[PDB]
Amino acid sequence: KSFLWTQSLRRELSGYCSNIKLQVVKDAQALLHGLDFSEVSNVQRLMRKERRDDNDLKRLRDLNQAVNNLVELKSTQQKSILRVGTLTSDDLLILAADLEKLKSKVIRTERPLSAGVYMGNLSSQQLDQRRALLNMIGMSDGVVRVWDVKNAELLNNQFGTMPSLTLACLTKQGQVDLNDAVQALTDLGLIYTAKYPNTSDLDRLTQSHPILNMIDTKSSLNISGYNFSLGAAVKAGACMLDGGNMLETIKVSPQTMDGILKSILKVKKALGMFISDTPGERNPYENILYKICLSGDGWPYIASRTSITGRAWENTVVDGLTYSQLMTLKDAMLQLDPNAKTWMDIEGRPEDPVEIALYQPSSGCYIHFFREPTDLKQFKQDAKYSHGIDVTDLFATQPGLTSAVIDALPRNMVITCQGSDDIRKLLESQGRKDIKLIDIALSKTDSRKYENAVWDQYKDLCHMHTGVVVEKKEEITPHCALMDCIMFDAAVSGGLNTSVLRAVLPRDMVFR
Amino acid sequence: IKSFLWTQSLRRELSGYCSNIKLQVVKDAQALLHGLDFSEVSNVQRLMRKERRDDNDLKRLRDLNQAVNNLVELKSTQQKSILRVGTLTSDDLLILAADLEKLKSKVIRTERPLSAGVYMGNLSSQQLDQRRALLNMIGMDGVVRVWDVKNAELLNNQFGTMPSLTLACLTKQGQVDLNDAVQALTDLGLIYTAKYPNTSDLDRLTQSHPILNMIDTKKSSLNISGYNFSLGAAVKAGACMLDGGNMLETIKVSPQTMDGILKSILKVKKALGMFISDTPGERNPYENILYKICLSGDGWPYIASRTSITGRAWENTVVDLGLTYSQLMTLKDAMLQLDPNAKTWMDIEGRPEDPVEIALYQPSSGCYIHFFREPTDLKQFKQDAKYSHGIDVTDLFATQPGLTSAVIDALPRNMVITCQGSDDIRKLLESQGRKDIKLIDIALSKTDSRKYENAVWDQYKDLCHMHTGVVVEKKEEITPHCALMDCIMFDAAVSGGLTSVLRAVLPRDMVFR
Amino acid sequence: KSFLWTQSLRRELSGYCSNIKLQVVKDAQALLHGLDFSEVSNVQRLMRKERRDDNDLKRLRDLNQAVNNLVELKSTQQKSILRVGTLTSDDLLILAADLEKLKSKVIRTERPLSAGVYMGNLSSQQLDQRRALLNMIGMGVVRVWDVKNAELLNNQFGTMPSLTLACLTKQGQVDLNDAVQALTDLGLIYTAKYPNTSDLDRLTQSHPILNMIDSSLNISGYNFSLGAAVKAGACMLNMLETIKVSPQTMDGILKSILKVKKALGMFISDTPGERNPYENILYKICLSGDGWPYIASRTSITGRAWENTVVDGLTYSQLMTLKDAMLQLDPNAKTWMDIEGRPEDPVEIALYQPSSGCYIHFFREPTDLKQFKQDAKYSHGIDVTDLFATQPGLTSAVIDALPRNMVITCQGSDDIRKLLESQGRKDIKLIDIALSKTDSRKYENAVWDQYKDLCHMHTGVVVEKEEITPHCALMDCIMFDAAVSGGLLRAVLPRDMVFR
Ligand SMILES: [Mn+2]
Ligand SMILES: [Mn+2]
Ligand SMILES: [Mn+2]
Ligand SMILES: [Zn+2]
Ligand SMILES: [Zn+2]
Ligand SMILES: [Zn+2]
Repeated sequence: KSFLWTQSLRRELSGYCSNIKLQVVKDAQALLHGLDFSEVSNVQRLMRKERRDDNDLKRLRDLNQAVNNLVELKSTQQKSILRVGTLTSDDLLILAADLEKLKSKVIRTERPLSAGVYMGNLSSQQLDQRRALLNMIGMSDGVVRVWDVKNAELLNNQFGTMPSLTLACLTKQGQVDLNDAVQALTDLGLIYTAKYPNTSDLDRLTQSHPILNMIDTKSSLNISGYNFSLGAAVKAGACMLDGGNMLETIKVSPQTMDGILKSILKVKKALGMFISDTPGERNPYENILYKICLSGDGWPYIASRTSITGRAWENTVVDGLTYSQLMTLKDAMLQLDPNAKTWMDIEGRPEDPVEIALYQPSSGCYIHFFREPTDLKQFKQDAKYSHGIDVTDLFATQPGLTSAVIDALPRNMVITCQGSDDIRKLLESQGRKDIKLIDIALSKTDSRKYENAVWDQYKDLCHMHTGVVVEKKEEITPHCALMDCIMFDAAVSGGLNTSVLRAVLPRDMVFR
Repeated sequence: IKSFLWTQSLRRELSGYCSNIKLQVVKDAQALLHGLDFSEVSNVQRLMRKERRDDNDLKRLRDLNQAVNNLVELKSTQQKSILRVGTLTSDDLLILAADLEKLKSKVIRTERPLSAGVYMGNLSSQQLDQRRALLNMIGMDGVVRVWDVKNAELLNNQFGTMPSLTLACLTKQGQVDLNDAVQALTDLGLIYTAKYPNTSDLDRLTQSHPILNMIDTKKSSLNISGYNFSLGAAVKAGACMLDGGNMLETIKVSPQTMDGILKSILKVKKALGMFISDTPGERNPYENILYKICLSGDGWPYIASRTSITGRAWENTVVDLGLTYSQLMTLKDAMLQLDPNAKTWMDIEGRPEDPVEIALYQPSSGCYIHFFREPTDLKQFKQDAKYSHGIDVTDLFATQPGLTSAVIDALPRNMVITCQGSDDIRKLLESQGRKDIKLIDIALSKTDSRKYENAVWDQYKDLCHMHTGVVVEKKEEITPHCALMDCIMFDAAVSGGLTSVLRAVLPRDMVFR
Repeated sequence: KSFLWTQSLRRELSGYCSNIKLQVVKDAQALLHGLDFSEVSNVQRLMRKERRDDNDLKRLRDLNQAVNNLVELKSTQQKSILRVGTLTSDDLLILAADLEKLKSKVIRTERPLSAGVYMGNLSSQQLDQRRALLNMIGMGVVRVWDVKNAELLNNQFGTMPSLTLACLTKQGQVDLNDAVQALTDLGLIYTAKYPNTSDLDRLTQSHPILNMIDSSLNISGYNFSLGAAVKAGACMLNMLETIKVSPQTMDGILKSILKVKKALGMFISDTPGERNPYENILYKICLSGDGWPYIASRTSITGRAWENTVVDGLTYSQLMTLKDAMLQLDPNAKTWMDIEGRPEDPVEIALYQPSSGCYIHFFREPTDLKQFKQDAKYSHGIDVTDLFATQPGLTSAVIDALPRNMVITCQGSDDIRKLLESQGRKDIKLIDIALSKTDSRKYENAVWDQYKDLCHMHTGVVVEKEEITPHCALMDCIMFDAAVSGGLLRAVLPRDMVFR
């Protein structure tokens, strides 16, 4: 039982819990006196949209920043490095392992909302599986995406619930006294000390506490802090309580972060807690671990966190692809349209490639990754005459992607390329003889007509090409497998449009 | 805890018999508010605060209870049940028999000493320690008792808690609107779906619902009444506000449904290993559910008014299919009423090797032991019935066997016993291994021993119905000899006078089967 | 706290201490000249075995006797009866309770090394708990000593400075003086603190002989623990290790230890494992009224400290020891059970697991002396006065400790059912075997021939008239098992728990 994990965590983490009612009420009062509740209404309206764009995200960000301005309970940016001490060597191994798993669960739950899942021309079975994933992650051409934004990073930390905001939006939007809302939330917390409240429980509590009618009882996914979900209601009430060992009231500091994680691992081991291999709602451990590693200075469950940058696996670090990374990769490749024109290009010989890219012009999605060379001698000749990569810069990239990606490519996909023989040689070598190739056969001059246009528009998309490259001598622009795909397509189309491209692989995957 | 798991399992198993009676409880509470004199509710609370209560106190309570019963719709009706093989199997009935027999003993031991009393005088401090622990467990001339009353049977069923009463009382006595009371009790029942609500829960609920700091958190369910604001009363009343959660409080029992309810309970008892405990004190969920359902075949076992019902659960529900361990523990506890230091007379009918009737009588307090035994030598018994005791052997069939050895074993060490002719008594006591008891032989002349014979029978005839035979002396008819009347009358003779209500040490339902 | 206890003890006991360096060295010289070190090596190899048997134990005991023969610093068998005098009435009551706690803690630490702990088919939680225990005491049945007679393990494991010194020299192939200078430096550290791993590691840099040193549990005097090395270095120098006790000094030393215990709040633990300095000195002192309790050869002493020094239901300590002895049972194995006496008034109870050969056997006083008499003449032949000697409360405590959902075999399940019911153990299922009387007692003579010495409680002539062999609950289990098997032991309970 998730609730048992929760009660176990409460018992063990009791000493880090605090009475915070006055603080939360105080912040709720600053919202009531300072915030525009018609903008709260407006962000509720945007979150009701099936498809939301950059203008929508900005209205959410600005509102989140107005709230963060008004409240005192906020987490501040704080990177944590965990070293052997209070945490043992083996504790550290457990944590790094579970952080890796949590990252896959979280990416697979949340990234599709922005990256998208192709839902067009596919088999009955592919659609059924994709639909299953879409439904489990709260998602309701042919690509389905909720957020169409230019920088998906701006979605980070913008959707947390906070007790002060919940209490203020109940008071103002439900049109009742603060005290009325605080007592109903109290009455609801008292329940949570004993069980996870359900619909039935809500219905009875609403009898005596009509304010609680605002609360939707029927997930925590694809929502915001402005929504009246059961989780946000139950969270706010856990704060209304004199004592109770509520996990929600925990405050973390650099002094207490290791001791709290140590206590969590003690509950984990005792109870067989685990990070799920499956997308969706967080279980109580995935939830605590995520919230704590986001910042070692704040209130993990209840503070304004909308000004925090980075993800939990990035803000806290422990000092082939795994099963976890392969699932994440598999789900990222669902964005691809298997029927669409697809370019592929490589740098390196096919027998020893160090840069690989695939590009789908009509949608703009691309696959771009790297690989450390086997033959160092041949690599240095290639660096000088072709690609200009410093091998030392490839040490930071993730291995095993080449097999994993090519293993994962769509059946009978049709790939277009300039280098046809080297592509075919590479795909044969990774056991993928079934993929049909189109050789485009551009002359050298024609192929590079749009080289400058392409670098001027897309230079930010690759930082790997640092070496001076020459042709027998005179300096030339280095060859980049991604730029090469894009410029070949421009050459074939007889022009290059202004267009945002969409990275299919998470950057967290290309690099380690 | 063990106990909440029993309650949850019982709730799930018995859902089909639970109902939505919020409407009907609130309505009865509305009728009390309209019709009941709450200054008398207040008077009965004052009586329940006293440490020693008497018959005029009892009459007030019974009179107020009849007033509540007159005004409410949720009452239980007098309804005897005989459980037979059918819905219940043959093995089921045997289990219910063994469990109603353990339940009888646990309940008597918790409740009986409140009226019958515990001697707390001149004893060893170890004896004082043990008895103290018992009185603590049950909410309790050197005797300690709560009810000093003529007929203790009048305390039966007068103390049960009722949700409508709790609701009406909080409201009128707490001077809040009924709505406030229901709402508070609702927010309390909700907790009860997941755990037993506690001091801390109620303390927190009180900030939000001031009407709840009426509940006296540090109060047992023992030695209390339906007019007391116990947590137990509130939790029960809160269970009824939900209209859901399969609360046992809402169960209705009828003649058509009793057997199936008992069958469900048994199913639960098997899966969890629920049991009737041998600890006097508060009732566990199984104990409580069995008691309440067996009280009556027609009504609402947990929540109706039960104050008009006569009899105990094991009398009202019966199974048609020497002392048990549970009877022996009841006896050992019953015997704590004796003052081991006080004048104590003894007399037997029947010869020492084959007694048929035994009495012990402490005249200072008025307590007595009186019981019977089947004769082994019937030729001699017949001789004794004609010339002494006039007892018909066939009337001894309904008496409990095994008490002779059990009572005599439980007599306190170094007791000093007085008798008329001490040879009879000595042989019987020694045969049981009690050479330690000293005897005084009083030696009254036959004429003097019987001076107050007519005056004893006049006062006390109701205490023994066993003597039915014409008894003669070589012939003239004479008054038959009773062990018990002989104790009283012999003491009268030594004392030069005989008026007083006596107390039986053994419950009747232990002397007879 | 530990070292402060030791230092406080150091101050009070100073007058009973002396310099014994010279004698320790002379005893070490007698070992170096007299002992076979290939056999020291042999017993070191035996100690590395996970499982040791009677053949190992005899090599250890033979080696201990050899060592004992060559040294002067030896304790001798000396029983002490403490009476009111130097020790007050209250002192005695304190020592009496503490010996009773020290006994539990010592047995619970040491007894599972031979008695064994079941580690087979159990729940996740039981396995977890049990491993914590095995871990604490240096340890499907896990056991280190598989021996016919566990009393032969008593006193065979003490560390002696003269042996530590003699072994370092000979096996570390250094000059005797080099071991002495090294041990002395350890000993100097020890005047101010318990040396730890970094102290030893720093000293090893300049006395390489100290690279020989690797808890005080499940080791012998032939082992190079830090503890034995510390002890040895303490005699090279107010050290406790140097105390000598005599029948004259016994009482006053005890009184002195009481004074420190009072001022410091020293206690005997309820934790199996290493002895704290108080448990340690109370143990070592009470073993014998004639010797050097920390440092002498103790290997010829018989008895345990609580047996060698006496003060002139179950206790909380006994209950603890009981719960732990019961772990030897295999809850899954065929288990027989049988009682003598009525189910409501039993006087003898047995349980027996034929596969491993463990049994549970104890007695209880009757409540009903009249009925007891009929049973004695016709069934058990027990004299009620022989029961005064036995320990009360075990019926409750043992049945409460039986593993949940056990499967018990018995002949006539009717009486076992009543006893178990009465003790609230409804969950135990019974197999009734239903053997006819004659078939039941076919192996009666063969069971008593093998097993007579296991029960001495049946003294009375029993009749059915003619003479018959009295009925014993243990013997019945065994012979009933035999009849079912068509053909024909370890005590689960400590004998000093079955009798008082
Ligand atoms: Mn290229
Ligand atoms: Mn008479
Ligand atoms: Mn037998
Ligand atoms: Zn590139
Ligand atoms: Zn009579
Ligand atoms: Zn025997």
